[PDB]
Amino acid sequence: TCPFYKKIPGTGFTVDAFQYGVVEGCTAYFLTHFHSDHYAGLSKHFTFPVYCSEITGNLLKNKLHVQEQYIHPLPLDTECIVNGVKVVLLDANHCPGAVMILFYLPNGTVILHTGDFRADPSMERSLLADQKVHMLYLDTTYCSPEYTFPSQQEVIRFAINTAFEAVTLNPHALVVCGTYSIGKEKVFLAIADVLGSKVGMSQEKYKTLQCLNIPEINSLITTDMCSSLVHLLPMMQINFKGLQSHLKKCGGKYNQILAFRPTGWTHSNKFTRIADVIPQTKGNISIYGIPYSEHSSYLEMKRFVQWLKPQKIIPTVNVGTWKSRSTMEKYFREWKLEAGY
Ligand code: NI
Repeated sequence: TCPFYKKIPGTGFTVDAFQYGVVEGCTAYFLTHFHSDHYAGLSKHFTFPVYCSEITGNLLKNKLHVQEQYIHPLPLDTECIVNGVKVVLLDANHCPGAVMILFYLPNGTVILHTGDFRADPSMERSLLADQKVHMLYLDTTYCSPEYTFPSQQEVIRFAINTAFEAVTLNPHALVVCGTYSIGKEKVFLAIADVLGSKVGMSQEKYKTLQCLNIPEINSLITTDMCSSLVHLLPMMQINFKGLQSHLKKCGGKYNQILAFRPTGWTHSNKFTRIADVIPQTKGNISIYGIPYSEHSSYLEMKRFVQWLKPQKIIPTVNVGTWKSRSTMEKYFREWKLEAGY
């Protein structure tokens, strides 16, 4: 049964709730972004409206094969009427096509649902700057002060450096980047840019990338592995036995891999900086973990919430245990007492 934190009061609307069957009263099923936890359930056999971004809609039509009529894409940053409820979609700074949704209820309540987001100061000069938000449905993935991690630009720096170093030192080395969903495309696009290359990938990943409205994408990516020296592989496969396997396939064309595992937080964020990173090493394969996050750090989240001064906060992540719920409420209370709202 659909949880209350996936329903919007005073509407027939639900958010990311595609895995329960029909939800009684639901005129509309919103989908914030194309990640399997949020979309779990959709297929070609949906015949209710889905409202989402254009990019999420391309993925619905081409990867899940939903029929064009039931995908209502909406532009971003545009006031839109949806069953005589005003809504706006705003960029979530998550993966491609990820949005937050502003709901303007008839009764005068305003609700923001963040979907998955990496909070940023550029959001403080968006359409949110214009009016009061009473209820916040909040991505609480890293709501604890241990969760720090670097900026995405800092990390793309490290990467462009490691890669360009090694390739210039050994011109027969391959760069590999791990992936398992959309997100984090900047890692591989940035490295390939510095190496004078396209990125090579499976047919299925090529298909996924061609749905994202990336400008100039035909010049950036290829399914011809042979012709490329930045390759993408499944994240499952980014290990020694699996990278050995792959290093064979390339047919004596490279004598060293240098891999990157963009990950979220790990416990080695607590004791090691990004400039002082190392990889595991079993022979000529060298696997880097680099903490490129598409969720808010604790500080980033804190700042956004203290700016917004919502009257009420509804967590959407880590809500499955009483201990996590309780810990989260305590931080929300501190933030409110500090900030005077
Ligand atoms: Ni996500």
